[PDB]
Amino acid sequence: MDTLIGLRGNNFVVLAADTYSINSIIKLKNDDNTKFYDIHGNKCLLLGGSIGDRLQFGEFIRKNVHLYQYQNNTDMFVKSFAFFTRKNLAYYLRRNPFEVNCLIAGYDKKDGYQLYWCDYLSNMDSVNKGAHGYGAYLVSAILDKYYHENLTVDEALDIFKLCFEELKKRFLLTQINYELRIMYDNKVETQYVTV
Amino acid sequence: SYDRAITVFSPDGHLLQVEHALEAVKKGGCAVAIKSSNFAVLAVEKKNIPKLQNPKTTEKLIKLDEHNCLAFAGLNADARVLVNKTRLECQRYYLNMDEPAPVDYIAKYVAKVQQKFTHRGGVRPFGIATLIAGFKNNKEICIYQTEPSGIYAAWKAQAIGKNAKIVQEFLEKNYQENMEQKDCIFLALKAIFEVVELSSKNVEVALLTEKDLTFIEEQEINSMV
Amino acid sequence: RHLTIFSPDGNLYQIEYAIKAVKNTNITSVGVKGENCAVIISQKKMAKLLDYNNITNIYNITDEIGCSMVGMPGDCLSMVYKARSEASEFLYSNGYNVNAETLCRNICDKIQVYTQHAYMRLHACSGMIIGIDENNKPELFKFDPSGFCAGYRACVIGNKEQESISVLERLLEKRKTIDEDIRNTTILAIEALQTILAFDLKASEIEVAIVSTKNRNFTQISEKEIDNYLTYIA
Amino acid sequence: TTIIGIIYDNGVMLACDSRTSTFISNKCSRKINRINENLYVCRSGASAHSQKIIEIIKHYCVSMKNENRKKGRFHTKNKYFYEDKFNDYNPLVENVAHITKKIIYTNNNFLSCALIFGGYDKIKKQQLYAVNLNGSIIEKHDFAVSGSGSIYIQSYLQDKYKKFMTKKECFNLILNCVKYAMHNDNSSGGLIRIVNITKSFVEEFTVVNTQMN
Amino acid sequence: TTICGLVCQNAVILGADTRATEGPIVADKNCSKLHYISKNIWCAGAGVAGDLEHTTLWLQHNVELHRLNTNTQPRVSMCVSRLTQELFKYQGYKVCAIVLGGVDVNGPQLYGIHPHGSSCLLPFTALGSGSLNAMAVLEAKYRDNMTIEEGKNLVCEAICAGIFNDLGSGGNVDICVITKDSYQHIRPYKEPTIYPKGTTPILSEKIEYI
Amino acid sequence: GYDLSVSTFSPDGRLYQVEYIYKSINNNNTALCLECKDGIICCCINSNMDKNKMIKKNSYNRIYHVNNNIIITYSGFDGDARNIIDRARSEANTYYYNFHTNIPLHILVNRISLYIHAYTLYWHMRPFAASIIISSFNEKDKGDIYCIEPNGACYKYSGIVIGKNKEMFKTEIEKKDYKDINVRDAIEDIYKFILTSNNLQNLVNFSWICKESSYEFQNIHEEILTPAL
Amino acid sequence: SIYNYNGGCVLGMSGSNCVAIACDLRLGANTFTTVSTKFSKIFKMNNNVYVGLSGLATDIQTLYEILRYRVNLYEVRQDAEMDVECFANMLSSILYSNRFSPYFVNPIVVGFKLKVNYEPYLTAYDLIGAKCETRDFVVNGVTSEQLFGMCESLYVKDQDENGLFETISQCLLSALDRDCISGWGAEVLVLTPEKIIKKKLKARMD
Amino acid sequence: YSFSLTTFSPTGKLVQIEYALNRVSSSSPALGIRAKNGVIIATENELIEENSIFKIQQISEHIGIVYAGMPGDFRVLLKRARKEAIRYSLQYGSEILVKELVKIIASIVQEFTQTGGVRPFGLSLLICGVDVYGYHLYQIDPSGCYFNWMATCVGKDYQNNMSFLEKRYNKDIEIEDAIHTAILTLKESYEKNIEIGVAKPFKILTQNEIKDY
Amino acid sequence: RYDSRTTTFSPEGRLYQVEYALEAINNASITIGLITKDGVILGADKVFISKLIDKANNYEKIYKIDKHIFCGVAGLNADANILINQSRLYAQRYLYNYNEVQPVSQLVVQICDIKQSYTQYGGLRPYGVSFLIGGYDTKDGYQLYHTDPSGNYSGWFATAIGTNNLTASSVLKQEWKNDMTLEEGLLLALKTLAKSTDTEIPKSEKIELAYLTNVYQKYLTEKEIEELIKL
Repeated sequence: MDTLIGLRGNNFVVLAADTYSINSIIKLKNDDNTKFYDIHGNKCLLLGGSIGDRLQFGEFIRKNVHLYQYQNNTDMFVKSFAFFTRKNLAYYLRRNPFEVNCLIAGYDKKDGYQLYWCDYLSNMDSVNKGAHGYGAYLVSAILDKYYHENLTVDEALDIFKLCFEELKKRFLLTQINYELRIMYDNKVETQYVTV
Repeated sequence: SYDRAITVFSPDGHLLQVEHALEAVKKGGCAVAIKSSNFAVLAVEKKNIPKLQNPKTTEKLIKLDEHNCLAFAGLNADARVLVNKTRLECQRYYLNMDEPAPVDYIAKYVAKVQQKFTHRGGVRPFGIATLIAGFKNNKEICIYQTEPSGIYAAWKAQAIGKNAKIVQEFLEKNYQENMEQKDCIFLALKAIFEVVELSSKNVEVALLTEKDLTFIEEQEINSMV
Repeated sequence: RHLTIFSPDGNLYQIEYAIKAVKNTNITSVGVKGENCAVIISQKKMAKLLDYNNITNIYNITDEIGCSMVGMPGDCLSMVYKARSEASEFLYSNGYNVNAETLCRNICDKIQVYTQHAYMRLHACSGMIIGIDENNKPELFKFDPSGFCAGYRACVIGNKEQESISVLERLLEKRKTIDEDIRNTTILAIEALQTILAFDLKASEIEVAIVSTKNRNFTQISEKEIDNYLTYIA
Repeated sequence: TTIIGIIYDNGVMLACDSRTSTFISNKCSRKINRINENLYVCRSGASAHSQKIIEIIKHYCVSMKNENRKKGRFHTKNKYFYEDKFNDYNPLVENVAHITKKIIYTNNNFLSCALIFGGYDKIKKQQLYAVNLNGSIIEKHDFAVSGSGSIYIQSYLQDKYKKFMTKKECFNLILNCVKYAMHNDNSSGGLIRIVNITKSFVEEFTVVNTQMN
Repeated sequence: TTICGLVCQNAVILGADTRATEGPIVADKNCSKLHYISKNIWCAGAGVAGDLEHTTLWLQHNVELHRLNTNTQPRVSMCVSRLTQELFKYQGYKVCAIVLGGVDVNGPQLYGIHPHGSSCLLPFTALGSGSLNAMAVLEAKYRDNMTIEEGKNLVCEAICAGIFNDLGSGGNVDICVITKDSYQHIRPYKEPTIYPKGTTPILSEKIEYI
Repeated sequence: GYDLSVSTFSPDGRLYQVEYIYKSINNNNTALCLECKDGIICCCINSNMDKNKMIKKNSYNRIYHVNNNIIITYSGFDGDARNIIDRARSEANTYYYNFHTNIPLHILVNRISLYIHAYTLYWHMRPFAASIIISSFNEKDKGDIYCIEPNGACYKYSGIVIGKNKEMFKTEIEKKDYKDINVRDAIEDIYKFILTSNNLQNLVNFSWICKESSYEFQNIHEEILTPAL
Repeated sequence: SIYNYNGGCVLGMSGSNCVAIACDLRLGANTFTTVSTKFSKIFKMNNNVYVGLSGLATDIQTLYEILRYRVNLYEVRQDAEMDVECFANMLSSILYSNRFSPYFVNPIVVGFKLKVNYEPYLTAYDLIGAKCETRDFVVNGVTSEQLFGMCESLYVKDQDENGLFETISQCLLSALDRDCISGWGAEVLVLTPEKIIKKKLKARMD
Repeated sequence: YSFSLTTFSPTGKLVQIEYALNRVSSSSPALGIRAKNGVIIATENELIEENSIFKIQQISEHIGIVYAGMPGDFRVLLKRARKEAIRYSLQYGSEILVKELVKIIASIVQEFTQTGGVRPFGLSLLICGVDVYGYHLYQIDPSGCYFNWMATCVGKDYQNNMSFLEKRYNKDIEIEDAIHTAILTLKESYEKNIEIGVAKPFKILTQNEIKDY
Repeated sequence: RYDSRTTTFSPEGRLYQVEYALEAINNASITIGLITKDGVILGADKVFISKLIDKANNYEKIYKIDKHIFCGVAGLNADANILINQSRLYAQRYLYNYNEVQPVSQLVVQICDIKQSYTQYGGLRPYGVSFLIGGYDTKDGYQLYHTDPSGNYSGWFATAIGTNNLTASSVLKQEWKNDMTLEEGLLLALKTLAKSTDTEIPKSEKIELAYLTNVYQKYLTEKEIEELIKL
């Protein structure tokens, strides 16, 4: 029910997610802020699934990463952030699993603009394009068709707009409100898209 | 001595180990803190052998969280472990309340930790005194000085370390309320320079604002008239 | 010289003091091996109304294995219980009976952990252990408060250390059927104790225990046998 | 399975078959185990449980026998004599049986074994005890039977028993009882092992026989 | 699997087949099932392969440690006691039906240990999926007293019968003769196109010299 | 300076703390046990508290019992003795719990002597200041009496005395063999020894096991003691 | 069925003074969705040791990290390259230590046993470290049956590096073309004592 | 009550290590010699059995041990060394390397130098062994430092014996020559009172073989 | 009274065990470290016990911790080896956690925190060893860190520890330059090791020398120093 989408590149990495806070057969909110968990140092951990597990896991990861970056006085690499998050999510898999679906994103001077897909079972791999939720069934082939390696920011935003229109048209949860993140030009930006 | 009383009362009534920790603080380098309307200035002595020791590695002014900073005097390894504990508690509070830790709370926590270490069994007192500076829940800035004894107190301006009394007197006879950033920096420089020799390399000074703890470049420290 | 730690000379004086404590009890016990048997003879006295039958130094760790402890009585009984526990643990884990050698190894390891640790007092206890191994031959293993085990053809615990070795050497050299072997070993043990103590011994104040291939079980010969052997020697 | 213990004048005879398990896994199994020279025990139920409590009780009996010793001087069949002529230090049958009952009762959530202890000592003379599935002890002053094959010989043994049976007729009775149980029961078979326990000597008989009528 | 043991004049002969199948599919066609515990003690295993292998390794190393400590010949009863106590502690979740054999001061000794922690001294034993065929041949042809060669032939015949009559058992035949003085092991006791260059396409290639 | 710890042997090869415990026990209240023709008798003279006239008459009873047919008495500190007696009761209860039979006397003696000995080893525990008589009588075995010293030793006697003036009681009682004396005829001689070695009525405790108590623990009645006095 | 979630397979083969290890490139999701087509399943331990991990991807990553940790500790302690058989037994022990909470990984170990005579060394395991030391080839994964058939058919003893590459690549591609949950490209990795050759096969992506 | 008995002196010395060094210096002599095709370790009341008093012992099939110092300390350290070698063999499935065992035992020996309530080991050990990286001789002190040697001496009068062996030792020697040099050094420091162990599995030379040499 | 009270302050606000450990390190063999434009150089002195040692493979001063971090020891060897083992454990633990090689400063902080923990908690003596930990990381570059028994560390460009470290530091101050080649760094290390022992011609038989370059660690064989000695 929680849709997440992410798209990599050479000059950008973009994320997008529905802003629906849901309980039972009603929407609590159309401006949910419980999904994006942007970290200091050009990093983001977009989560899906339960609101409680989202809050607990996202805050645990964010405060631990900030603890690292203040103890050592440096920015954490995005590969290190992604694998730290995967290891921490895996540690609780057999004990008390967080039902959270992870898209890690960020920028490094070392490895450029990075994006990592990962699921509640803690199976992770880097990707040029990823999505989570049942909406991932409907917004995956659109990303496959229109993605090329030398995209610009506007072309990626157009691809995301087509994905949102697909989610409105075909997915039974007619999701219309979305919030984005744009990591590009050594700056992080936010946007909101309706329909 | 896994569980033994290192800190105990003397025949007069004092705790000797706390006094010895105070002596260890007195051996430590000099640090100075001055307050202003919405910013603070912390300046601490540096001691580096020329041409061999890395200047950047020694770091007596430390950032604790988004909006707190620390400047210690005493034993360096004790300071490092206490600062790591303080950072851990800052992030623990920000996890358990969803607000950044205010300066008064974390100063009280450091004082409580030092009191606990002067009182539990099989543990040595911390040989360090700290000058934490930061911002409160109501956006007001203040500086808290904490002893090895576990007693804390807020200050408009304060000095710790070797020859702390002289710098305290100089701060007393030269402090004014709501002074500009240049004036505050200059006052901190001429205050900490009353006991350490007049040179640009024997000090590191930083300015704490709501946005971040900026460090003054060595060029700006130079040309102090 | 309070803790079990090194002195500037390099020795540990607590072990020497424990050995002095063992020697101070003035209890003598002689162990002798044979062709297919082993004997321990002990003096049976404290370290009018007292029950003198109850006083013993020999003990039964197992039906096959037996021993004789000399030193402090509480430490002696505690070491006896430790030996019985060790043999029981071996039988439980391995399903077959421990021999004298392995039991002495384990008991001296248990002594060594007290030797190295400052917070543990040393047991003022020396001891001989005898039994028959799986090749149907006897064993005679001796340990002391130092935690050092050694097998002997014959040995003595008591005051007459490095003096009874001479008479034991003479008797073993002089001696050098299962019934005749058992008889000669018992006679040699009794004569050795008599020569060491240098006074005539009454049968009601010594205790002789025998292990052999004919009777695998550790047992103590009655006073009539000891009286017969004492009459035979004289 | 069939395990039987019958008291007779100055003695007690235990008896068992050999078959283990539709597919006969083993056909020469010693169900009567020697806890001590004066004390034997017949096993029934799961073999692993029986073997483990029986070896634990052997360990406990060795410990008890070591602690029972006093200081100072005092005073195809197979036959053995007791090393302890006067029973100065051999543990009593009731002590071993009761610690076995406690062992089986404390772990009765999964233990599923039933035992018949049989022995002799100077206090109670010959003795039989039956430890049941949940860990309940009953002293059977006349006879005890257990196992899947014992149900076919309850009336036979009850009819044929007398108070002060001679050794010969008691041997014939217990042999015929185990034979009838083997004849009627698929779970029991093989050679018959009998252990006769008396004041001084123990005998161990092995018998090969079938049923004809 | 067909693991088999028997006891000959002052010796114990073990034998086994050389098959390991992951369901219908044969994985290893010449596996080894006879395991060394001591110089005078050997075993063979049936059941879960990992539990068998690691229990046998644990038993071998414990026996070697005990041999170094006591400094006497290892005993078969010791291995039986350790194995049964280990197997019952997991309550049958250690699926290991192991035929143990050896020679010690108490003569030859062969035991059949079952996965719940029960043992039985026996004159001969068979275990595995093909256990019943080997048991049939053994009960047919075993006698009270025989030699090394007769027992070797009997074990080979039983394992061959298990090979031919059972689908979970196949390959060659291995045996081990354990005597007091030494052991003697035979692994194969019985034992009953080129593509062109560049045919396979590639997307990328790179060589780095070590 | 080798006597400030129980966990150190002096150069003479001895533990001085044990000897000091012996000195503490020796100058304490007197206790004795004796084995008569068909019973055992135990007596305790609490004469150190003769100055205290406020005590309730016949309430400080140093004699205790285990399983209703073992007497246990002591000389030493009261609390440490109560600790030892509670351990003895616990051991007897555990033995009955395991084996459904009363513990033999000598096994209990060995176990409690081991318990006393365990405190003489470590350097962070006070050794027991108490010497324990533990005794029983049987129709067939007659009387068995054990004295457990503070050093962990345990010795069997046919009569024992400890506490103050133990030499006087020992030499006085070593004049007549009581194995051919009935227990009722021994109370007179024990009272005579107490005189030799007004307040006799209230500062004395007595216990007995013979036929007339059915071989079970009991305190001698006042009407039996008074004609003997 | 846990192996069915992500799919995957690994293959290993030997030749004359050369060995080879091959694998597919896919991270599955819910048994049908393909979320990555570069998820490599072969990892380098040292110069003469390689591991191919197939099963659940999270358990693959944790097992690789644990093995890297222990191998690096062994090498920095001993100051020498770890023997292939030693790493094999270490992996077996690690797998068996988690007997009742297993990692759902079916690994293979492929390497050169040194002596200097560079012998092949191939072995395969299951989730609890059952040894399958095999002399000619080793297989694990959900495509085990097809790979076993292809390798039993096409294997030729004592092949050079080129023939070994063609044989192992044809075996892998033939096995993967008849599997739904394994494919989307293929890595082949040919080891010799002097060099090493990495190749990406041109395979079916569907 | 966990406080370190070994403490730094004002002159920067852990004097308990010096005292244990004095103790092993007072003990009987030990030595080891490494050849191109072997490695040997050797050492120096008429009732004690020579069989039960062997100082030279075996840890593993290609690792042997000897010591100078206290016997009981050596026995516990030998048990620990055997356990560590066995656990390595159980884990990695091959016989332990000499250097790894030496490092583990050195760490264990150093632990007692620092642990509260214990004193250091009063002995010095000599490991001999063979593995794929050749022959190995390693000396471990009471301090816990491990030294790699070509040839060495440990116990009483070790300086003079080291000088003698240094003038006598050559890298290219044989087992015969090495054993002859070892016997010469031992008789200089001093057949019935000589023990030799050579490492092909580790071996103990009997008195007949030592007499022949 | 048997407790020596190792973990307590003095009247002058000092920990006496710590200063005893430092002046014990001063009596140990000499160790030198420096940084050049290509790699970090470390070197040491060997206390001649005998010629009968297996010097061929004997580095009792310099040790490898990981392919990017190595250390040089001054103090008690048995105390140094356990800390080296802990350093290796922490390096592989960081690699297991973050999927990334550790920085040098974090490892230095961890081991110095263990030293501080021994100087503050419990009743145990401190570790009487000092380390010169050299390494490379992408965050900072080439780094050299000096440590103490007190748990207090500092970063350096070139420094010395052990006996006569004042003379070595004086030579380093005189000769060291910010831009130096690998050969120049090795020659300066040889000169400092020579002047520490008051010998103009260093003895190759008792010099250990190693370096790290961006990562690869070279441990100079006993023959390799002889080419540098003649030059």
